[PDB]
Amino acid sequence: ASTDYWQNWTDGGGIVNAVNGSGGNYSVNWSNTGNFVVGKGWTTGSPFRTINYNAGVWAPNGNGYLTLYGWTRSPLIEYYVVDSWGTYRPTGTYKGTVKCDGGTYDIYTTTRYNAPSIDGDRTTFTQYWSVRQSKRPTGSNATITFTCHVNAWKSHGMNLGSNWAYQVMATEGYQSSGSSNVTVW
Repeated sequence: ASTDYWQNWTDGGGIVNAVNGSGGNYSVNWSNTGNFVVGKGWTTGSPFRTINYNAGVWAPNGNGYLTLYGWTRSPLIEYYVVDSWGTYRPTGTYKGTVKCDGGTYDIYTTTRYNAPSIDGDRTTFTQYWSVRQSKRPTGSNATITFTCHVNAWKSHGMNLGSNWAYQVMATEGYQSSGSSNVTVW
């Protein structure tokens, strides 16, 4: 499918060279950054979406996530389906596991306090995570069946909000350097 949303947010730290490529392709070269999130996807997320991507380059030199990323409002929730990472595997309060698209994912919840949200300014909000137990190999055509994650999250009392915001296949980094090149459809 054609992506219609370009996400390019940085807290201003370091260098984040994000390139909005043709179609669903984007690339990012980053160095000594604060926190940033770059990715392509859809303006309005859906619990029924099947996301396809191929990360031709996944080269983080530190803390970075290759992840499906999105938000819902009412309530405010930042969610993640992490397929690969750099030096740090994100974790939180363990809820259980789910097998989706050939991989096994741990389900976690965490809370952010006085942190920047989608609306701007800062607030306290919950984060939902599905984190692969081992890094998914990159360079191949991968699929993330979001319904598989949404249903598993629901079984653990992790219900998404009623107002859907953007949904993208992103590269997120935190105080690190690296490069990525991803195509989304």
